[PDB]
Amino acid sequence: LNCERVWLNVTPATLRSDLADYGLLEPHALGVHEGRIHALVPMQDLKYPAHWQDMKGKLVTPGLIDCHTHLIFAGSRAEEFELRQKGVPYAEIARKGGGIISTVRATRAASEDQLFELALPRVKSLIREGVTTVEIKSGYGLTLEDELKMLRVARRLGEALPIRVKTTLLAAHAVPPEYRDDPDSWVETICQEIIPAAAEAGLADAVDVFCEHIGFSLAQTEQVYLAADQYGLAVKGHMDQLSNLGGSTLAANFGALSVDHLEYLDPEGIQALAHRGVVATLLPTAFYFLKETKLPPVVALRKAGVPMAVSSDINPGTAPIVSLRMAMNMACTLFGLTPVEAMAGVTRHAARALGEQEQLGQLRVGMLADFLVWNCGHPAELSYLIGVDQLVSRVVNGEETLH
Ligand SMILES: [Fe+3]
Repeated sequence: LNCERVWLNVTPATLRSDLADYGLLEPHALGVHEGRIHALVPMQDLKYPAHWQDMKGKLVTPGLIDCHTHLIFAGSRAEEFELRQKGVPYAEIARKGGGIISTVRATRAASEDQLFELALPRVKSLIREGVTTVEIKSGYGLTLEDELKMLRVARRLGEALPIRVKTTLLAAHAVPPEYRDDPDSWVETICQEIIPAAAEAGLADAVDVFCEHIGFSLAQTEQVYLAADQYGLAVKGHMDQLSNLGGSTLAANFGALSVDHLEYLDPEGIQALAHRGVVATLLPTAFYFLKETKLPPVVALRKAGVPMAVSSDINPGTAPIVSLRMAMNMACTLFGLTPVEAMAGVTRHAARALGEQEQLGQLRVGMLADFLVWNCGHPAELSYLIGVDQLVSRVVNGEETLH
């Protein structure tokens, strides 16, 4: 079996695009070579070495992927939240510094080393849940130096821990205080300085925008995308979360990897996404914490065949929950997804959302060897039972990482 590492007797939920549901197969032997799945052979065709690990029929799935997080940040909005729960009017909270700006001030003030130290434990929670690839965004700096410093912390995390990290420049998350009366000059700084400096330093894998009434207009959004294109950077966007400005269609035209939130996505946007092969990313935890009532158009997205990814949206003000599995559970409960859709949402579709559809998310020969051996019987459990370590083996790039 011409490869150096082999797992015997694994029951694979391949999650192959061409196989129904979970793509579950009879017991197999999984061999890896040079960080890639080198062979998948039915145990019945075999009858070890000795360093060949026998999983004794335990379930194996591709590593989990959560394609939309803001897990890098400093400060705490817990007290602000408490003031709100107590009845203190939002206006009062705001004038004293509450809101996203609060996170921005804390993050700007925090040193690169501090942000790294603050992010370590957050990533560790995802790791033990089975997350092998995580996407992390900037957007809490709102200055060239602070945006790039966040991207660097993200790069550091990937080097320091056994996990793949995709970085996303999200400088247009909000208009910084210094540009309050000049929203349009902030856009130019992004296009002519921040994106360029980020690209030159190889710090951004993609560019993202918060297209919203309390964010950036469709026009301002188009500006960024144009700049990202010039430096050969992939794009994506935060859209239709609170309102529909037509951002989803625009993103689709630019060949956006994906569009996130989608609470207010319309029929035309859906057609666009389906045609351009854009991934629709559902962020149920944010929907929950914000007590939103307008549900994303899941039914229409399904009818149109638009793949839906599921992610945690870990962030200080909107989704303070560091768990991808909780998000899967909420996608099912709040959005009506099936456990199988949720699973595909954190593997196959999440991979595509990050432009890694050819390298991750499925147990196919030739793709990266990122998989997990669980102690639970069926993959449906991954969306059901939450908060319990259940990994027996976590392999990234062909290597055991659990120890
Ligand atoms: Fe987000």
